[PDB]
Amino acid sequence: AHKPVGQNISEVRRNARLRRHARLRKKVAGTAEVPRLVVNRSARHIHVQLVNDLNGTTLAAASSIEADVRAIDGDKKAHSVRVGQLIAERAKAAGVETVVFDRGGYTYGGRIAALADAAREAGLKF
Amino acid sequence: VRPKITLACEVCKHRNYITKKNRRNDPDRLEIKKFCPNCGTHQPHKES
Amino acid sequence: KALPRLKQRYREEIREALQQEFNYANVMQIPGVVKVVVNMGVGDAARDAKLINGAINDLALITGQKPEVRRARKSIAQFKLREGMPIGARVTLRGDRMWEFLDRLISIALPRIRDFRGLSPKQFDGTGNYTFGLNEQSMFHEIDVDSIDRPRGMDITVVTTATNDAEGRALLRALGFPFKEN
Amino acid sequence: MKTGIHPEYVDTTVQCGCGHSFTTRSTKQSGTIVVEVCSQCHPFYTGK
Amino acid sequence: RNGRDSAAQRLGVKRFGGQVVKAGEILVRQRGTHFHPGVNVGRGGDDTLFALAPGAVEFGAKRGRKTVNIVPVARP
RNA sequence: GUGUAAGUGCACAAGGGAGCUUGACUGCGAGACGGACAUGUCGAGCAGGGACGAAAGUCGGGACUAGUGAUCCGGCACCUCU
Repeated sequence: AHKPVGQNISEVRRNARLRRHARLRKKVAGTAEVPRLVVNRSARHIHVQLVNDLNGTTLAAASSIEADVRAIDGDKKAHSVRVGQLIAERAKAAGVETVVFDRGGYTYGGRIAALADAAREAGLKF
Repeated sequence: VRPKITLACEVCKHRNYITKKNRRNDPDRLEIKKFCPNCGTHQPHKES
Repeated sequence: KALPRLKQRYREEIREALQQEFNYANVMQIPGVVKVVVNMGVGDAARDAKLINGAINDLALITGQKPEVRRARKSIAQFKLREGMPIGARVTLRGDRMWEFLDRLISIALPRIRDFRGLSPKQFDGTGNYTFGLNEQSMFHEIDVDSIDRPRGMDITVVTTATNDAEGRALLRALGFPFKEN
Repeated sequence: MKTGIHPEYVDTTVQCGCGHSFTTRSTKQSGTIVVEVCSQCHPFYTGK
Repeated sequence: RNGRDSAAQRLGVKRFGGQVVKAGEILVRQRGTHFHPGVNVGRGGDDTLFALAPGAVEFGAKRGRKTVNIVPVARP
């Protein structure tokens, strides 16, 4: 008989993030030659995918889970920068040149801005 | 009232743009920056 | 390397006391306070603005941080209130600031209340949040008696993590709240 | 923290009728605070 | 008192399902957003829906809104 | 609740708040709606020069539909016309 009175802060945060990601998906969509770079950020890791919405696939993906990018002793911003470089030349290997950056409903700053400029300086112009 | 007023350029002073405004909300002479065709750039347009 | 004594007390002995009283299945069902909100609704500020500035100074001196002016969100003719003019100030206290304000209030302000006979423990509402209101502002020594020119009470509310009135009242009593007995 | 929007903080020693020394931050510039009655000496808290 | 009325605005759907259209052709004339723009369909200043690319008009529903789309008919 | 009548819509907000700003632009405009004619309405996109944004991008007034008057005659400013 332990029923919390209201919504947990985790539920509020998840709902707000989903809602304001959907509100930005109104204008942002990915195509075959212009795919959408959607980034998901947690308190411990970051993940990025290259999504072609007209068919619903993922041409390339990168994250902090893999041990290669786990090995860098750098800070979370450094991990994001490495993830950005990894997604950048993985997309290079995928034949994709121009992308659109989907920030996934988070504020454009900190780690997200970090891997955004990391991908930008690696040759992926967007 | 919102009377029709004219905004002239600063350099060549041609009364190009016109619009209405409240003479009591902004009794002072309006200042706005607009595109001037013959000069080809963006300069402020002043009231007359 | 520095903690408010109220926070130390809650973290060390009050948490254990609540745990043994209610036998929570997991260590994060322990009810702890979240924030303390101070309201002073002027109401008469619809006539004169300087009352709002006075309330701003009162809240700034009492809480220690600049309050927020609450606008009138509905226009009512009987109170000759329209949209846009200020009505009341409000301060949200969290963390160390809330702990220190609670300690100061409990140990200083309440005994300074004239003929202070206690606070009724019936003011909780379902989720164990205590809302009580004062009448003046002289109980705090942060604000000087000669400085004031008109009494101004407030509405203190302490929203806690607790789910029931019993747990909230137990937590407040362990915190040192001077409740009556009924 | 907005720098110029809040009052000043200082080590304040709260003095009660019982003579207890209470070093804790507040906004009073006197440094040491003398208070006649508090929870330690109030009849309500002491059961009198 | 009565006797004042406004002229009819001739609103409604101009191109129905299956009709082929050219770029910029007006599809529906509406006051509200009764039909929402879909693929290759824009929205005007007065909520007028117009074709952005040639093809066949195709009426569909998306998330509970009725929408108008343009099917890119196959080149011969 | 949407400035304002009603209707059609808008909670994905077109509703509420904040930052900067003046596109409440210049030359145009494929294709259309409606219509006796004159009126009227929508418009992707191109160029110039800008605003906002990290970017994609949006902006040729306002959620839309009312707030207005043809022709003649005359005033003012500019023109490499006579």
